[PDB]
Amino acid sequence: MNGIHDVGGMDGFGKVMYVKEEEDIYFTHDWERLAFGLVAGCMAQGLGMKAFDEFRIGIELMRPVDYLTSSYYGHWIATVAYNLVDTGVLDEKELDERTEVFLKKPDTKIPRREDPALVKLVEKALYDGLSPLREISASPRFKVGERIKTKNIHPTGHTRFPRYARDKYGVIDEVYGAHVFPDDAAHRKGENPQYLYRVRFEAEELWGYKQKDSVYIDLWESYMEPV
Amino acid sequence: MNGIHDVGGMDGFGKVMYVKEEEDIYFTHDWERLAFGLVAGCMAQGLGMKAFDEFRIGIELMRPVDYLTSSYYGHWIATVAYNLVDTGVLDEKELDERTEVFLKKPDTKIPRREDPALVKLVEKALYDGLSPLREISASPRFKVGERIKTKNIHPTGHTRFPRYARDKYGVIDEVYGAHVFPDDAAHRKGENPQYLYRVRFEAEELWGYKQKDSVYIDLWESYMEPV
Amino acid sequence: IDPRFPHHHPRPQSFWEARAKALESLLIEKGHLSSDASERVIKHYEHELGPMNGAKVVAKAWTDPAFKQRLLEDSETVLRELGYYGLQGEHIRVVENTDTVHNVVVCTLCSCYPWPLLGLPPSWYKEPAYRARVVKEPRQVLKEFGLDLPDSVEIRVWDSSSEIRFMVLPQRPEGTEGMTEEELAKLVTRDSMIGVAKIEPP
Amino acid sequence: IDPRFPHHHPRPQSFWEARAKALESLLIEKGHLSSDASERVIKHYEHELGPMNGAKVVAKAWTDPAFKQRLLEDSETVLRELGYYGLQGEHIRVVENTDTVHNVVVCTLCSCYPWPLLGLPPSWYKEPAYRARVVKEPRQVLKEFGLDLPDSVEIRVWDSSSEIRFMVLPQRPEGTEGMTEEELAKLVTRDSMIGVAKIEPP
Ligand SMILES: [Cl-]
Ligand SMILES: [Cl-]
Ligand SMILES: [Co+2]
Ligand SMILES: [Co+2]
Ligand SMILES: [Mg+2]
Ligand SMILES: [Mg+2]
Repeated sequence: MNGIHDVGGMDGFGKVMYVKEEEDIYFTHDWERLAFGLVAGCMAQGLGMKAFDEFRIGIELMRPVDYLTSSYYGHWIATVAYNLVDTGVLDEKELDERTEVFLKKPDTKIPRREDPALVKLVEKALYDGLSPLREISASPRFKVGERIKTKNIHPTGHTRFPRYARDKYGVIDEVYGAHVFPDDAAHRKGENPQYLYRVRFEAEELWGYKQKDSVYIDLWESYMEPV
Repeated sequence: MNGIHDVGGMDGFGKVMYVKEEEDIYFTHDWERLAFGLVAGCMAQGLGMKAFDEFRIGIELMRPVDYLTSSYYGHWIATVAYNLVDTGVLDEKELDERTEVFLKKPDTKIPRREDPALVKLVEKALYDGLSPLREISASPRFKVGERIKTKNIHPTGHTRFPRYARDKYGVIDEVYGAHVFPDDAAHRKGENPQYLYRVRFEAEELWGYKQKDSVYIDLWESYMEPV
Repeated sequence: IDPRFPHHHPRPQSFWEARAKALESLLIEKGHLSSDASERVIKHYEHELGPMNGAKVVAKAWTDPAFKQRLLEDSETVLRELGYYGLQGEHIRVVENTDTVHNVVVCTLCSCYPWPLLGLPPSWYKEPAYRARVVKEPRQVLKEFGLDLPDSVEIRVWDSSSEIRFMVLPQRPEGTEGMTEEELAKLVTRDSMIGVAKIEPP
Repeated sequence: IDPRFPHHHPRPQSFWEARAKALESLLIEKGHLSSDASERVIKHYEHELGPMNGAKVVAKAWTDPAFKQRLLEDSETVLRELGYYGLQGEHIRVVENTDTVHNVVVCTLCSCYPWPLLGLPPSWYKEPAYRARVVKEPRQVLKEFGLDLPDSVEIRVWDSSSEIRFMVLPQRPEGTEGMTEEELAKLVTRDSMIGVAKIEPP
């Protein structure tokens, strides 16, 4: 989707707010810590999201004005909400009522519950991860060193094909293997793995800037054509 | 500039909030009326802006978060402020102090002053307008029916070359004449007029959508190349 | 405000209101503006101009074929002759809806609209939803307004990227036989002159 | 709120806080989450992981050439062998800075960063300024961080558009002769493993 999230090559966002690393604190509010627990906790159990594709599209669907003002873990709360409601794990009215409860009385206490077996389960995701690498029967369309032209496509659903890289010549750097395909998996349509490539693009091609810069981008096979 | 203002082809902004025309009121707050008076009033006297190019870049320079939340005439106040300060008509601290005065006491009264000769002057702009059409000695590079390819350029200053139309084939529909060139005029660099074209682009070319849609866009000569 | 994240915090609308008053006050004090100059402008854009000017043009075109033909051959000359000319309407082009061609106008980059002919643009015309989407999915956008065109009607979207401005001449509907020019003008909606609606039979 | 303009009004940060608590409470009540599951995660990402893991990798590469060569030939196998593997670090690639090649990593589309190796990303790494600009004007962006590369140093920006993750191996600075591996690791900054800084001689 050609959304506010897809910012590569945009102007106007201003200076980078540098902070020394030792001063760059991770969390300033407890709800931000909760957001982390919510995303990992749900994903570890396949609730609302089996991997990151579903997680990402829920963020990309945010109102642009919310995406830019929520703060980072605001996006995580937005996607958790979105995907739990969409899969039927949570009822939308029930969740709105309860939000309102905590809005009006932010000292309302969260129920406590101890489940060590769930802790184990969550530890597994943390340490075992969720590798999207699959095997498929087809052979790669493209080979290392090949010059390709990326497509001019405009998926209205989730994609990992950034707009700045569309309709551009590049050169295959590496054939990774076949990875779960985000444009499908984000919408719960099957892993449908496709070959994933690393592709190098020259500044002159991306921007028309003749200079010694390049960008390396991982692109699924269907984002590209042979020349 | 590849900014938040350049929205053509973006996803995620949602439904169009239709209102019947007779219900679609022009102004809900007096400061919005003031914004209109400010823009026309300054431009009529060449103050901060001689035409619309300088006006537009001041809006495009807004913080993206402000551009999306200010409301429409917020953009006009932003550009008036920007261009008056930039040209030295207004001092930045003097203007910040006075803003703060009105923020804390929004009932502070605005000084009154009657100047009928200025009213005449403003009437002239309203009715005579600010046509950018000029004559130049050069001949047009392109002709009606010619197939051109728009450039892949990324001006960091003002441009009227929308991102969705970049690096696209199109067909010259009309040669208007030479018009003041925005990419220069917006930054106070001279009218430097260039031939202006109307160009038709097919949906299949812009979006990869095979369907019976087209877009007609006015592009200055320097945005394009012959095939 | 965490200074790592100043960009997450928009100026409140109270800020823009304050700033508007400050600019008005300083400019009046420095002799660059006056109460009556501001009021003249406000009067012109809130009251003097409006879509009735274009409606009159459309009704004339429907009732006078020689005028319609002149208007389509050279609208800038014709419109100037009628007096519909001025700031942001120095170069106005008229684009004719036909049975298989539907025209829709936008300013993707901002809000450009021909004030001398049509008055101020719709609220929605200036906002990102219409601007983003109309150039890419005009059929979907038109459906939101209640215009559902068949696949065989071609849509031409006109993006107002220069100072050239566009007005749509909508077709006269059925059911209008024997109406006068003045009566026909009252049927012409603002939305029809942007291209987001056809005109309903009365 | 004028209903023509609901999009001008963001949710306050109090909304997201409220929603976070509501989701936590409903999920615990429905048996989908627990106090200790949430705390285990928080403990892992706020305390257990961090850039010291990558610093250890970098110091080893500087002190052991056979390891460096193995790491660059097959980082995923090597990193997994060391235990730096897990969620959002299942496929980690190491990209070597050299005298004429400087590597900088970004997630333009979001925030993708290899948690098992480097811990949580910088505040700025997730925000639009760095994400928008680094792929297009990396020299300007690097200057903001105090890295001003000569025109003849090539910059390679790596956009983390898949689940593949990238860590920069920065070069060992001058002035470090006879330091131990452990001492060398303390010099490795998080920012050097993203590519926004070189390592200063001590
Ligand atoms: Cl019509
Ligand atoms: Cl280095
Ligand atoms: Co405009
Ligand atoms: Co990311
Ligand atoms: Mg135009
Ligand atoms: Mg990647």
